[PDB]
Amino acid sequence: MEKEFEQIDKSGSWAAIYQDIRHEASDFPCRVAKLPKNKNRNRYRDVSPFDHSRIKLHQEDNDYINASLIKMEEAQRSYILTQGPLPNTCGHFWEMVWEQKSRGVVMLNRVMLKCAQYWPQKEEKEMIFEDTNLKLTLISEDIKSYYTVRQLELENLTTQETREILHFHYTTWPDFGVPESPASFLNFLFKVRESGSLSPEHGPVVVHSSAGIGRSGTFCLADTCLLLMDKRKDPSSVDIKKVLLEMRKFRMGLIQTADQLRFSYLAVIEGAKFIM
Repeated sequence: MEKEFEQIDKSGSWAAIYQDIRHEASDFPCRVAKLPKNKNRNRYRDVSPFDHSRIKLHQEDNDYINASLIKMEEAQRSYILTQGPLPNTCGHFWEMVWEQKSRGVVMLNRVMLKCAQYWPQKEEKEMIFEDTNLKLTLISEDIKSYYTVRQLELENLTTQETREILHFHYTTWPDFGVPESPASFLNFLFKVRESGSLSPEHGPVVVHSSAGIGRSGTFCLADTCLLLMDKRKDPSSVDIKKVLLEMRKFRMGLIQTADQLRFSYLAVIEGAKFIM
């Protein structure tokens, strides 16, 4: 399957292959995302959850967040892909994490102005979201060369229940851009895996980036292809293009560039050297 990459790379036809996928992509209504009232709940006019797959906040007021549940049946893995929270939607965001029983949050964009800072910078400075009634405290953070992992405590003030959330932040990935190498990213991925944040025991991990489509789509596409190869009887059968289009049924626009598409291949290619 490496060869297929070799065929596109040598052809230098990557832009075309990305366009094929785009044409072949799903389309579904986005009636709620487009509601006049939800206008400021979306970071981008051009990026919206399909109505069928959108996550619903369970609190009475309004049930809308710009998030999509991606369900991959064969791989038995689920992802929530969402836009980087707006200053108004932080409360909503944390509510979705509580309600969906998520143990992990994967962030693939730098704060630089792509996304609000929705988590506590200091332990001493915990956050309260009065709209959704959630208190968030930063327990601990470990900073590394390529990424940061933080341990947070999200407490539902209503129920006085507590949950430990692990925050995984890839800090070296530029917007609309690709990391210099797949291994740094793959290492990031296994760290996320190792933590169990992707276990079926827990709710679907929340993955986000600025738009919640390109960087995030790469992370999810990569993990799934690699999962499939492990699970499957013949690993050679796994087709990235097939996998990407299945995900795009759940959320529009996953993987935004030809450059991202090439990277997913490289990452998946390098990733399965490891698994194998």
